[PDB]
Amino acid sequence: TCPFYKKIPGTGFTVDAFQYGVVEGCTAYFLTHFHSDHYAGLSKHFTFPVYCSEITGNLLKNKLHVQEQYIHPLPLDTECIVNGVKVVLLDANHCPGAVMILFYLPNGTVILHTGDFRADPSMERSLLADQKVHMLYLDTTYCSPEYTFPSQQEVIRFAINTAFEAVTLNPHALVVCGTYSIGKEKVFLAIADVLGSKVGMSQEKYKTLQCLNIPEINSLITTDMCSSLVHLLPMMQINFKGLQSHLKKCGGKYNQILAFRPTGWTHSNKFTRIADVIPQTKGNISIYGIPYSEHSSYLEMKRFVQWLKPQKIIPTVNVGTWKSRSTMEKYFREWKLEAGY
Ligand code: NI
Repeated sequence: TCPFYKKIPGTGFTVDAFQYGVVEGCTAYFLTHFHSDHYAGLSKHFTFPVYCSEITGNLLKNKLHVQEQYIHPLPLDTECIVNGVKVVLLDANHCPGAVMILFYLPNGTVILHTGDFRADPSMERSLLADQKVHMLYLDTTYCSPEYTFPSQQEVIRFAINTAFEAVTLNPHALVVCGTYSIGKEKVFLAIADVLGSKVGMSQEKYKTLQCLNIPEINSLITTDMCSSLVHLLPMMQINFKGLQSHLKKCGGKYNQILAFRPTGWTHSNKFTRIADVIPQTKGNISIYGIPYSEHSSYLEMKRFVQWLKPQKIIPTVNVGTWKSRSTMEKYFREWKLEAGY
């Protein structure tokens, strides 16, 4: 059944709740972003109102074929009324089109649902600064102190410097980048920019990127693989067998592959700096796992919550085990006692 952490009290609303059939009492279904664990269940047969960003609504129309009449896109940073309730969508610093949602309940309670987010100090100057938030529905993906990772900027600097050096030493090297969802487009776009290439990809993935309102996108991507020396492949193909096979397909244009897997966290983060990352190599193929995150680190999450000072926190991630739920509740109490709210 629909879990309680997907329901907004005092409303008929649900968030990211499309796989339970008709949720009894739901008048509006919000979708925070276009990732499959969140949209699971939507299709051309859905006939209830879906509220979302403009970019998420482009993907629902073009990739899932949801009918236009049920897609209700809202502008960001704008007070809107939905079924009698004031709401605001805020940028979540996750993937393209991802939002956080502020609900202003008729009784005076204010609720923030973060969706999936990577907390940032810039959020402390949005419309969130303007009133008190009583309840926080929080993306707790990396809510443990072992989860450190570098800034997105540091990781892209590493990637650009590594690719540029490799291709300048060997003009016959191909760069490959893995993907299995939207998000992390900076990785492949920044590498193609330094190399003076467009990124080549499948027709399905090009269609997906043409929904994202990225500026000058027609100048950066292509379905012509032959004209490109940065290829995007399914994350599943980023291994020695898959990459050897791909290299055969390129008809002797290339004699070396340098590949990137933009993982979330990996336990080499506890020991190793970004400066010191090394690849796995077999023959003329090298694979780099780079810690490019679109979720909060522990410290980023802690700073946001100690700034916001909510009265009640409802985790939305890692809620399936008692040991995880108890650990998270212990951190929330520490943060509150340290900061004095
Ligand atoms: Ni997500």
